[PDB]
Amino acid sequence: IIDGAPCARGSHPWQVALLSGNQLHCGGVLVNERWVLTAAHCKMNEYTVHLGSDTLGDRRAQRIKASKSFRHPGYSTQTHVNDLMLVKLNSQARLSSMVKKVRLPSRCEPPGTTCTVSGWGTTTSPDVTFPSDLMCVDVKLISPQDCTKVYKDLLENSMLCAGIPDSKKNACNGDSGGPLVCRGTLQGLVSWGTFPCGQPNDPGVYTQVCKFTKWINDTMKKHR
Ligand SMILES: COc1ccc(Cl)cc1C[C@@H]1CN/C(=N\N(C)C)CN(CC(=O)Nc2cccc(C(=O)O)c2)C1=O
Ligand SMILES: [Cl-]
Repeated sequence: IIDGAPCARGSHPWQVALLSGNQLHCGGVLVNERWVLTAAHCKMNEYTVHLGSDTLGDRRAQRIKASKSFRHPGYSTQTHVNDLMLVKLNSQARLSSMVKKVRLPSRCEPPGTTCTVSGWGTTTSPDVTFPSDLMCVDVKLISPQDCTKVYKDLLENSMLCAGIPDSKKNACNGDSGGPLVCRGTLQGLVSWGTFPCGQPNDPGVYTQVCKFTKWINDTMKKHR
């Protein structure tokens, strides 16, 4: 997260990180006691999942292994269309004050909407700086018509764009797969943008979650 600030404590209880060892690989969100949603480009053979603390490495955090994960079948490695994946926890998260399910959307929030994206990703770019503390930053949804001016053929109608005009405020390496939430609901998963991070007027791009709820529900149901 570039040009952001520490998340207020205990207010991102649905945020997780996917770790490789004790090293951050991706962000993600808790859908339920069994499942984490995150980006497809985070796929690994095995994951260690951190839940229930704004601070990485916290004594109080839960660490659960996840040995199985399920990418959206329409995911493209070449173009990153359909960049989402469900991650099955090897055991059920203990829900608590610091561990809640995210509110999945029932609606696509429109352009102009104010959102918060959260993550333990680099706070600088290209020179990297990693925070223990979960960082948050507010951006507005940006219309396909506006975002296509910048990115053209790269965009799908299931990708959602967000930023602030003339603003470095954005996500970055480590934030991948993590929550963009707007008006209480999960509206995006951090997918891609430009390098280095935080170039003014290059919006961050997100998997638009409101277009994949059927898949998310069917897949959890199918893999009960
Ligand atoms: C330049 O990066 C941007 C730009 C805009 C957004 Cl919204 C988000 C990012 C973060 C990227 C997103 N996408 C990426 N690949 N795409 C093309 C599928 C790369 N990525 C994964 C990544 O770099 N993870 C990572 C994890 C841990 C350590 C490091 C490291 O560089 O040290 C990197 C993103 O997170
Ligand atoms: Cl898969």
